[PDB]
Amino acid sequence: ALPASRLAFIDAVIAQTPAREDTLDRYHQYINPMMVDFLKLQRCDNVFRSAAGTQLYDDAGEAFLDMVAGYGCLNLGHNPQPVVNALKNYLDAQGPNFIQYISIPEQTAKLAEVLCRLAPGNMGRVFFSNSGTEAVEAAMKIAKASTGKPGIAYLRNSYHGKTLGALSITGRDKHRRYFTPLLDAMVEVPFGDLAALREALNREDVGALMIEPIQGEGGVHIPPAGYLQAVQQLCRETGVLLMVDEVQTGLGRTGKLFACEWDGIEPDVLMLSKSLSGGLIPIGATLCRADLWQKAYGTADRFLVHSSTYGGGNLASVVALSALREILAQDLVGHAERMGAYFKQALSEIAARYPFVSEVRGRGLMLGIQFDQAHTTWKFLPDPVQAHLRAAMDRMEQALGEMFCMKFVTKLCQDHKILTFITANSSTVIRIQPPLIISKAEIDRFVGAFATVCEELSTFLDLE
Amino acid sequence: ALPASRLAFIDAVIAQTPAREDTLDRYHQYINPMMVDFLKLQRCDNVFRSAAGTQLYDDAGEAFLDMVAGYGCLNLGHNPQPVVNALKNYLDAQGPNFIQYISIPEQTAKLAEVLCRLAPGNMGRVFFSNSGTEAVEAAMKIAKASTGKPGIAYLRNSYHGKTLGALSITGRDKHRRYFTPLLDAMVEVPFGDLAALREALNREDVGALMIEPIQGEGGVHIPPAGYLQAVQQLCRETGVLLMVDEVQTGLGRTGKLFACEWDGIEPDVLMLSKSLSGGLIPIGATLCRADLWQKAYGTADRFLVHSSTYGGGNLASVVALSALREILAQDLVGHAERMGAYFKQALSEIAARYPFVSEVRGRGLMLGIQFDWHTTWKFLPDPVQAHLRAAMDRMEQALGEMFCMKFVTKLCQDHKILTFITANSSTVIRIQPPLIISKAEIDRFVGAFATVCEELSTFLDL
Ligand SMILES: *Cc1c(COP(=O)(O)O)cnc(C)c1O
Ligand SMILES: *Cc1c(COP(=O)(O)O)cnc(C)c1O
Ligand SMILES: [Mg+2]
Ligand SMILES: [Mg+2]
Repeated sequence: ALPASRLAFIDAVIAQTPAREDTLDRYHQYINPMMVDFLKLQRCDNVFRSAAGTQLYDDAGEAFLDMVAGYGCLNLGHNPQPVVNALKNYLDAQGPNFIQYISIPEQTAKLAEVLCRLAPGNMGRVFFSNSGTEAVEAAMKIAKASTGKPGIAYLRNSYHGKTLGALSITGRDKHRRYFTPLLDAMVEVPFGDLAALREALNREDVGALMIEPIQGEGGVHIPPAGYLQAVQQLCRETGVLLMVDEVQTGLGRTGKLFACEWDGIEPDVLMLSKSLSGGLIPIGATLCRADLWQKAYGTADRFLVHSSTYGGGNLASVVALSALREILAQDLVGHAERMGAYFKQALSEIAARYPFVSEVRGRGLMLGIQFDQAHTTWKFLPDPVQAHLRAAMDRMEQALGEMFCMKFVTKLCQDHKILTFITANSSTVIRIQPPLIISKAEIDRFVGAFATVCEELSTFLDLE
Repeated sequence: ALPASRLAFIDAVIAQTPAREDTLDRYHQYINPMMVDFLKLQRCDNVFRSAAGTQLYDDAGEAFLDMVAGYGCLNLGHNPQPVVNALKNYLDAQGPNFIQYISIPEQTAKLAEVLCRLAPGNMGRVFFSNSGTEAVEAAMKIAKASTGKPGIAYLRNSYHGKTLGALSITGRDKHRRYFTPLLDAMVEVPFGDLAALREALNREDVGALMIEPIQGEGGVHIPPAGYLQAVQQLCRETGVLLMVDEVQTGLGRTGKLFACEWDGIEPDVLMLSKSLSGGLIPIGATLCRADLWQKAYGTADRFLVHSSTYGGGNLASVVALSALREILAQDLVGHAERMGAYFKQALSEIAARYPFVSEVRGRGLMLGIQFDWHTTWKFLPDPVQAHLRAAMDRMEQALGEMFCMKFVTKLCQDHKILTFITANSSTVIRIQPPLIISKAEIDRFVGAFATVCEELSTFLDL
């Protein structure tokens, strides 16, 4: 009946392989009770015990096919062995890690050289951070410090991260709603609208523009035919920096090492994260022209102005170096294109048999599927009560659209053990974002399950 | 040429085993040439080949003693083997990593329960992020959304990170000046000042206050005798959240598992990072009261509003758990205290022997050391006089920057010891070693510091 010591408590926690229920209890208590209740509600409250390649294994050992791939940080799949080996070996060699501001980091130097030479444009500099949002802040500050102007234009339905800097150029109200006011001088331009973008970019206080090659968390929209290039030229016209967020489209995901390659876009600043981790170690990178970095920070007061405690550690860089390598050795760029074209075709063929399935969009292995579905006593209710009931019912109607889409998510997980999800900005687009190592066998299996699910929901909408 | 394929290029870089001179070049070119040039200057432009414990080693095997410790993320030293083992083992077991938003992560779950058990106050939730600045940023967001008020008070000379949100509450101008304007409704309040504080805390605009238990980049100042406990009760008085950044002071650095302990502070929101990585894997943590989280996020629309791709991955959590375990298992908090007291004393003995060394401050192993033709001019245009005066002065300050820095160079070049100067202040040398430091290592450094102290007195005659 006497209490354990701290250490014994901790020892007993670390060492235990806990029951799934106890893990579910623990999250619920100490992390996010709504998240738990939600997955339980969607009947996808999984506890994964192991992972390899395209598979996640639960606590009973059952396998799941992972089309989320950690929202895009798993291009190489779960636990890729060469990346794993690279990491292990570095540690065995007692390589130094977090020493990048007290000495010159050997491995980070390697990655910087590599990234710049592979990057599009004329990148000469890199700052290393630990995440997407952080890599975005880094670009933001470069824009600010080199131009001296505090403004940045962004496009509606952009997603650039959730730190408040990044949030200020994130074109989606559901994410920004609660944190007003954000930063002044950022400008939302409607998407694909170029005359409007001339207006925004002429503005005295605007130094830069931030775009994504394809908007991801904004429902997988490839820009129109001439847009990105026009944007590029317009930015040259106006003296504005072109800043390209490739945290999501980068590293072979759209069928090119960089999505920029599709339209010959030459950024002034570029942002990488997600899969640069090798799905192992958090990492971000921000590349820019050497001469911009010069205007930003090439002064004795300025050269350490932006810095990061973890950012640029040798370890992460060892990992990334190895991740990149594997993307290249395994022809995953080519696979993404090829398998990507195949998947899209195949899905489209199912989607043009179902009116609720509207469209299949994307490039390489970045895809989304869009759905599209759906007296006196009253006279003498107060107007307030009537207005309130009207509005609820309105908003409910729309939510009924996303509930339909989540119905897909749930059936795939529950009936077919396939993990998919929905994008953060739109809740009406299923993301389809497999690891790039994905097989034809696996693709075809996804195609059939999805046909099964359309075939079932069509019949549920038929008993009405 | 022609040019090499992308693969063979990468493979060549990977395979190469570069000379120290090539790394520098490479870094000069692609990362930060000012930094590289700086280090040549200080004569501390090392490229380290391995590291273990308190030791860093170069191309040739030469040992340096590490008084910087990654700026506080290495309480356990370089490559602590239990932590390295846990990592390797989780990888060998094929543990899933970044699955925290598509499923329920088991290891992360554990870490959150532990941290809540160990945290002071009554912490009931945790959000995992990837760095210090990101955890603050998550503190700021909890504050904004639980209260609905956009403003946060902060203390002058505070340091909370370099992302834009955090920087809006970092009270140091050398860090903000280029990136104005920052976020609105954030009030800087002077440090030590209760009335300035109460004043600010009463604004209708302000929902929270943020503080460090010892200001890190502001010269290692233990706050005055009753201040923190008063702030806590001021925050209660006013219904303003108390938010404590223990990024630097947490995990044994000051001789208590959390520095809050020294003054029985009970935060509403607490931040953690740096040493939580065990020096391996970037990680951040933000803890709050559960009723706070409910207010901020406990709804259908709000429960996923704050999130992170990497944040809350199993791997980092495994590492963090292991490193916690080690701090506890090796009595490292007591060691910091005990070793800390001794180090402080020992440095005190020396500095009373010199007057350019004014003060030695800190608790445990968070320490700092403080330091201390007629007509021609006449007929110069006024602007000219005003520019040469302003410069001449600004140098005045700078001459004392260079004095400290000289001490750093000397420690490095002649004794192979690494130290630095705080990020906000330049006239304070940090002494912030891994908590595994030994009495002997401490003696070696005290001795070195004495040697240098003299050779800058002797040289401070002419
Ligand atoms: C995911 C994402 C980010 C932010 O990444 P985090 O790592 O979550 O910070 C930024 N930009 C884009 C385009 C993204 O997809
Ligand atoms: C270093 C530091 C931060 C920022 O940490 P990063 O991980 O470098 O972002 C925040 N708060 C305090 C008190 C710190 O010392
Ligand atoms: Mg259709
Ligand atoms: Mg003295």
